Amino acid sequence: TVDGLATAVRGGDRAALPRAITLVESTRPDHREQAQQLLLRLLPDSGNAHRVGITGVPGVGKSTAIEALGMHLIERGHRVAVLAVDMARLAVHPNAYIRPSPGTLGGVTRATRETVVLLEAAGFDVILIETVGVGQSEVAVANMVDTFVLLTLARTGDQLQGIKKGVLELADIVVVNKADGEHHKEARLAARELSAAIRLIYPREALWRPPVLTMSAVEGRGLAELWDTVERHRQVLTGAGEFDARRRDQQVDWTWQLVRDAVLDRVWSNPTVRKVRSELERRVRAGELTPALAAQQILEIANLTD
Amino acid sequence: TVDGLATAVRGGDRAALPRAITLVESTRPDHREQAQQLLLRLLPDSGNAHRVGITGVPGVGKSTAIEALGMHLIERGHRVAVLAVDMARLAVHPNAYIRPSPGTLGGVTRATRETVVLLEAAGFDVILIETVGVGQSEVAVANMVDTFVLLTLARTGDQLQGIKKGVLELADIVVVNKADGEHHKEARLAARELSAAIRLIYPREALWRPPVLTMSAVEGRGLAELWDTVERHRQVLTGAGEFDARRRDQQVDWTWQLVRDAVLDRVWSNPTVRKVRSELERRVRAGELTPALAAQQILEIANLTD
Ligand SMILES: Nc1nc2c(ncn2[C@@H]2O[C@H](COP(=O)(O)OP(=O)(O)O)[C@@H](O)[C@H]2O)c(=O)[nH]1
Ligand SMILES: Nc1nc2c(ncn2[C@@H]2O[C@H](COP(=O)(O)OP(=O)(O)O)[C@@H](O)[C@H]2O)c(=O)[nH]1
Repeated sequence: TVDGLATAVRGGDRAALPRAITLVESTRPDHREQAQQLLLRLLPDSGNAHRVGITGVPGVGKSTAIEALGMHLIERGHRVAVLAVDMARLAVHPNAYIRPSPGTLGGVTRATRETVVLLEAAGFDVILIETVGVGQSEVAVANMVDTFVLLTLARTGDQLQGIKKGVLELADIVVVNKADGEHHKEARLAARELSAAIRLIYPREALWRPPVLTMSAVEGRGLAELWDTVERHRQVLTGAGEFDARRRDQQVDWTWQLVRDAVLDRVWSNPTVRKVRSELERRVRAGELTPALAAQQILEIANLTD
Repeated sequence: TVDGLATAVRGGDRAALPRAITLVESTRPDHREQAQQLLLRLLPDSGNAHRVGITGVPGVGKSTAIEALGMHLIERGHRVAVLAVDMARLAVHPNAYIRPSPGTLGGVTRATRETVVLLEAAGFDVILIETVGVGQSEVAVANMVDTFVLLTLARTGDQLQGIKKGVLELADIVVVNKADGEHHKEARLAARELSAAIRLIYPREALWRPPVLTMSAVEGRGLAELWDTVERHRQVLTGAGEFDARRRDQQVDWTWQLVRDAVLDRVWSNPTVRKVRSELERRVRAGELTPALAAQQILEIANLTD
C-alpha cells in the first residue's frame, strides 16, 4: 500500500525508492492517483535539501563537473542525487543516487518535481538537476531549484556560444569552465568580461548579484569554491527571507501551470484539431483569415469532437 | 454596415477610422463579431507599413523621442500612427494619428493588434507602439512589431537601471538617450559598454547583431540616424526572407494565444474559483496539499459552477 511505501521511503529503504519513482513516472490514471496520495504523505518529510540546477551547451563539461562536485559533497557527509531533464565514479557510491531523464516537457517536468519530493523524504540533502541544453528546459529547471548555475566557455568574446538568449538572466551563479592548458590567463579575462555584462544587467542589485567563477572541471579545480558560493547564495537569501519565498512562489506557479496544461491539453491533443491545424495556420499566414476567427474555429472543432 | 465602414476606411475617410477603432475596442459580443468581419475585409489592405515598438523606463525620454521621430518621418512623406500599450507638436499634423491606450494585458494587446490592421488599411505606413514600461507588456509589444527599440540612460554602469531583466534581449536596436550637457563623452563610453555586453550575448550572430546608438531626443539629435538604422534592420531581414517570416510566426503565435486565453479565462474568471484561490494557495504554500491535488480541486470547482 501507499501507506506502506511511504514508511519504507522515509525509513530509508533503498529498494522502496526506485519503486516509488516508478509509480511517480507512470502516467496511467490509476498510478497517478496513488502517486498523489504517496506524495501527500511524504511532503512533510521533504524540503530539507539544497536543489541546484546546472545548465550549459553540449560539451561545456556539465557531466564532468557534476561527477567532481558529487564526490566533493559525498566526502563532506552529504547524500547526493542527480536528475536530468531532457558519471561512473559517482554512481558507485551508496550515498549517491543517479537517475536518467524520464514524454513532453510538461510531463518530464512533473515527474522530476515529484521525484525531488521522494528523494528529500528518502534523506537526500543535495539535489542536482542537469538540463540537456535546450527546450524551454532551462526555465523549467530554474523554476524547480533554489540555485541555478550556468556553465560557459573560458574564451574571451565566446563564453555564451550556443546558449539560448535570455538564459544568462536565469543564472544565480555563472562559471567559466575549462580554465586550463593554454587558457589560464584567458579564463580570467573571460570571467571579467561576463562580470562586466552582469554589472550592466544588475546595475543597482543589492541582495545577490550573480558571481562569475572560473573552474577546470577536468582537473578538479574550482568545484569546492563553486559549492562555497552555492552555500553563500542560500545564506544570503535565507537572511532576507527570500529562500522560502522563492520555493512557495514556485509551488503556487506550478499549481497554475498544471491547471493550464489540463485545460489546454484537451484542445492540443484533439485528433481533429491536429488534422486541421496546418490549413488553419496556412490561412492565417496568408492573410485569408484573422487570428480571432481561426481561434474560434479551433475551439468549435475541439468542442464538437470532445 | 461593416461593408460600408471598410470602404470608408480604405478610401481614407478620417471620420470612419476612429469609429472603426471604437468598434474594435468594444468587448460587447455583438461588436466583436462585426469587428471580426470588418478586419477580415481590411486584412488584404494591411501590412504595407513598418511597425516599430519603443520601450524604456519612465523618464528615459520615450515621448520626447517619439514626437521628434514622428516629425522627422512626416517631413519625409510618411503617415505616422502612435499607439500606447499600458506629443502636442505631432498631434497637430493631419498625417499623424495618436491614440491613448485602451482592461487586461490580453485585452489591450488584442485591441492594439486589431487597431494596427485598421491603421495600415487607412494608409498609415509607420506604426510606433510605445510601452508604458512594465507588465509582460514589453514581450506583448515585441511580438506585434517588426523592430523593437530599447531606450536606456547614457550613464556608464547605469544604462539599464529599472529595466525588467530579459528586456535587453528583446531589442533589435538599443539607444542611449540624454547624450547631452555634461554627458557627451560619458554617452560614448556607456554605448561602448552596452555594445560589449551585446557582443557577449550575440557572439557569433551573422544576420543582425543589435546596434547601440546614442541620442539626445530633447536636442533633436540622433533621431535621423535611429530611423536610418530601423530601415537597415528591415532591409537586412527582408534580404534574408526573415521580415515576412517574423510576421507570419507572430500571427500563428497570436492565434494560439487567443485559444489559450479563451480556455483559461473560463477557470480564472470563475467567481467560485476566485473565492477559494487564497486558501488553496495557502495550503500549497504550507505543504498541506500537493500542486497536483490543488489543481484538480480548482478544475473540479470550475466545472461544478460552469
Ligand atoms: N580542457 C577541459 N576539458 C573538459 C573540462 N571538463 C570537461 N571537459 C571535456 O569536454 C568533453 C565534454 O565534457 P562533458 O563533461 O561530457 O560535457 P557535457 O556535454 O556538458 O556533459 C569531454 O572530452 C571532457 O573531458 C575542463 O575543465 N577542461
Ligand atoms: N537631458 C535630456 N533630457 C531629456 C531628453 N529627452 C527627454 N528628456 C527629459 O526627461 C523628462 C522625461 O521625458 P519624457 O519624454 O516624458 O520621458 P518618458 O517618460 O520616457 O516618456 C522630461 O523632462 C524631458 O524633457 C534628452 O535627450 N536629454
